[PDB]
Amino acid sequence: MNQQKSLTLIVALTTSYGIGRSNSLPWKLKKEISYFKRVTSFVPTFDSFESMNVVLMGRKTWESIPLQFRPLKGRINVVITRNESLDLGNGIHSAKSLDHALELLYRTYGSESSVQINRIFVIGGAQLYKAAMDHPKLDRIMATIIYKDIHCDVFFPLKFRDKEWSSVWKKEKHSDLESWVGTKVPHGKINEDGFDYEFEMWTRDL
Ligand SMILES: NC(=O)c1ccc[n+]([C@@H]2O[C@H](COP(=O)([O-])OP(=O)(O)OC[C@H]3O[C@@H](n4cnc5c(N)ncnc54)[C@H](OP(=O)(O)O)[C@@H]3O)[C@@H](O)[C@H]2O)c1
Ligand SMILES: Nc1nc(=O)c2nc(CNc3ccc(C(=O)N[C@@H](CCC(=O)O)C(=O)O)cc3)cnc2[nH]1
Repeated sequence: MNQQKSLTLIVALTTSYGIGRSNSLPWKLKKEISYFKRVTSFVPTFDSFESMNVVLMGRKTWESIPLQFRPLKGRINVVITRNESLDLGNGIHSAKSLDHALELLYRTYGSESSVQINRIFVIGGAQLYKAAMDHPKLDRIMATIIYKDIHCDVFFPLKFRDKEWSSVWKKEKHSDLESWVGTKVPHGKINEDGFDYEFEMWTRDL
């Protein structure tokens, strides 16, 4: 009703959990951002017909997206904003919280809609990530680990890859990362512009 479906978080972070610098992400990875795009927009061939995915983001991340690239295409965009100062858009929603956002979609994309909702992704930032991390429906984290201690001023709020969260969060086999993303993806380290990174999938039991 409020939330029927599971939520998925997607992030690119350093080994120190740094995610941004100056209202921007501190690196330029074309193949990396390409991955974000195919994950956040992939719906099965048959479900391909009606279905669109949803990306939920906090106000600042909204602003941090290149003007040329937003709203993020082929996805339903929703910005979480308490203030709701300006909630502009030609078909893009606003919502007071994560729960409010879930209910607006269920309401907007019910049976009286052509286009049905497939998967829901939280794309950040840190404040929205903190809220998702405490949501009873978030069970999966699509993370990109960047093996470089790049200077950041914003951090991922929970050390899910640390020993203290190891009985809760588990890293999945690559084979099931590829099955969930539905495309094959590069295994192990990837080098692009001097940075080494890797794709991972973590899951927790609800
Ligand atoms: N590396 C990555 O994968 C990645 C992914 C996303 C973001 N980032 C980076 O992280 C930074 C953006 O992060 P951020 O923490 O500063 O901001 P954020 O979460 O993007 O936006 C903060 C705004 O979002 C709203 N908000 C967030 N959670 C909310 C909740 N539970 N209830 C109500 N409103 C909520 C509030 O909006 P109002 O002020 O409108 O009320 C708050 O001011 C940028 O540097 C961005 O590049 C990196
Ligand atoms: N894995 C991952 N990498 C990221 O860079 C990332 N970034 C955010 C937040 N910031 C951003 C910034 C820009 C665009 C963006 O323009 N994406 C375009 C592709 C743009 C391009 O081809 O250069 C899109 O269409 O998704 C998305 C999210 C959230 N989760 C992430 N997750």
